[PDB]
Amino acid sequence: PATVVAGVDLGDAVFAAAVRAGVARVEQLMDTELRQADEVMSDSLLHLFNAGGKRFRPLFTVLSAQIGPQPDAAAVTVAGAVIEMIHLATLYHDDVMDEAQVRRGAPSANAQWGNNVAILAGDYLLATASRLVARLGPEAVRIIADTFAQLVTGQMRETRGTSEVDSIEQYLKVVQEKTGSLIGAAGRLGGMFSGATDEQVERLSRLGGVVGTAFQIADDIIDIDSESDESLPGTDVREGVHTLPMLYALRESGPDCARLRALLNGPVDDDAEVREALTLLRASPGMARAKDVLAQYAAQARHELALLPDVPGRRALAALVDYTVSRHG
Amino acid sequence: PATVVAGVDLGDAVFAAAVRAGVARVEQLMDTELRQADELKRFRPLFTVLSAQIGPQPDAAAVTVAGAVIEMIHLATLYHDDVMDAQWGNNVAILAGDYLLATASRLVARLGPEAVRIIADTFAQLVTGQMRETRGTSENVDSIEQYLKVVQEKTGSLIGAAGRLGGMFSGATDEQVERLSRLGGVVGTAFQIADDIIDIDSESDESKLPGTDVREGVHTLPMLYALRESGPDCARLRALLNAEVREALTLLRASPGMARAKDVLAQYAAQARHELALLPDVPGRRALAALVDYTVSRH
Ligand SMILES: [Mg+2]
Ligand SMILES: [Mg+2]
Ligand SMILES: [Mg+2]
Repeated sequence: PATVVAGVDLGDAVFAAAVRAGVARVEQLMDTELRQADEVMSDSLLHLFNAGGKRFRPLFTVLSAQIGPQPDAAAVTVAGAVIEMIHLATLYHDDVMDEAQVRRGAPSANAQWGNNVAILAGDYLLATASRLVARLGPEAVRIIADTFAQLVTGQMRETRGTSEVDSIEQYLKVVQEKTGSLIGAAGRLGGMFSGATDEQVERLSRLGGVVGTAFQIADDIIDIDSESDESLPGTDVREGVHTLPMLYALRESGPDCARLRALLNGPVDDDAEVREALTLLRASPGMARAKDVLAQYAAQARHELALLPDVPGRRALAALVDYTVSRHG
Repeated sequence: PATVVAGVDLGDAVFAAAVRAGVARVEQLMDTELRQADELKRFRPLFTVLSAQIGPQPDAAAVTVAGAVIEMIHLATLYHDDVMDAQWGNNVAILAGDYLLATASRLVARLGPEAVRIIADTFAQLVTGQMRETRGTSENVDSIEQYLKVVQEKTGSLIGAAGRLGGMFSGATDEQVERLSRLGGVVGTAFQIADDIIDIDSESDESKLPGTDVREGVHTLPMLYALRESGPDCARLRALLNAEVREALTLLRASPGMARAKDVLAQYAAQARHELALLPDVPGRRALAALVDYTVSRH
């Protein structure tokens, strides 16, 4: 609709084309950078890249930089590419870990080329992003390495808990680490290199981590009560991963919670069990307690973004937060 | 023995001791840095610290940081190749490798953006070597030229970086940094050609199980040379190279292609020693000399 850029309606086509141009420049950079790789990477490298992505983080970086005097600064496009490359790397690695066959509506990188070619593809994304971020200076470099480290402890935290745990507190530490910090960094990078005041930078950075925690939580609710609008439904069920709505549903009481407690104990290979467990979780009070927490996070973000200056980028960010909790995929 | 550090005999028990401290500082930094998330023979550490012997400040903290970053990237690639195509272990391969890259990312961030560009490139080269390898195997194709490119990328490139970073951060001159970098490039190439040669002559008590490259069908230099031969037992080895596999080895070790592979390891040795001769006449150049020899003559 030309007022929508990357799933988000921005109200105006003049403004949306400016943001679209910025998101388009983040993508030209990745397309340039990846395409320059040795012949032997090009299949796996562009696989997830060719097939569409939500483009959420390039948007968030671009929308954050709109809080600045030079939102179109070239260093913002660079920082916009670093963020999305790291995120792409983790999709290659996640899809091998979750043994996922399908990603972004296409064959997942590993279902196409096998686990090792997938792992390496992600590695090469990490190198490329490392090289890109060094262009932005010592502090940008420190930011992205702190964020990448904190991302991985999130992934490790999640894995440690599944192998043993069911702890809301720990889950909230996971989603903040494995998703929030990267968008936290993207907000901090777009504030920085668009020229926003130190305060706005901190405010945009705070905002990205909250938006990132929210976005992951909506992704875990979508995994349970969506039906093939995500990108395969109920993956958390099958992998025995216990996200927020399952965790609450297990703290529940009654015959339903009883069944779930035995179903969600470890992985599920039976298809007709996932259908039953998806029905149970979809109906549980646990799922509505988790929609609440989601809305609570949305409110922390809209509060954070309500103390940003009244500029079009503050409205645009507000629609992004709303999109983040209201979308269905 | 007292004069041996990380497998290389440096002739001098006193120099080997100073080198060991450098290697153990690296080992200790890998310990303090890897310890907590919510709480995994040291050739590349050793190569870093010997490079830095050419510089004025061999013991610089930056040198120790670079040694750790190198070996962490090294290990991360080891974990990642233990991913096979059971999920519990695969997950531990990927994350352990990813936690090592994250921690290297943090450490190199302290070494600064030029040290970030260097490490980023060599990992990209490193990963490229692995793809070439992994994908040269799937096609069953057998070029010496893809294999030589493989080892320069997969193995030679990270030791190149070890010499360059040991060079810069010991305070070596610009010419010396690039010379160390060219050095580690050939040393890592040859080190890998020796690894592949070893896989066919070694035994388990004297190493890993032999012929694991044969089992996976990874065709290394002695193989690629041996497949080009024309003898009575060639076709037998042509077919065998897709526990009977113990018969491919015994064909491989008495092959003239194997001795060809050893000639080339030597030609890489000569190249590395010429790089060495162009360095200052200091004890560290001697130590590097002993490393080059150990690189091409172990088992
Ligand atoms: Mg659009
Ligand atoms: Mg996506
Ligand atoms: Mg709790």
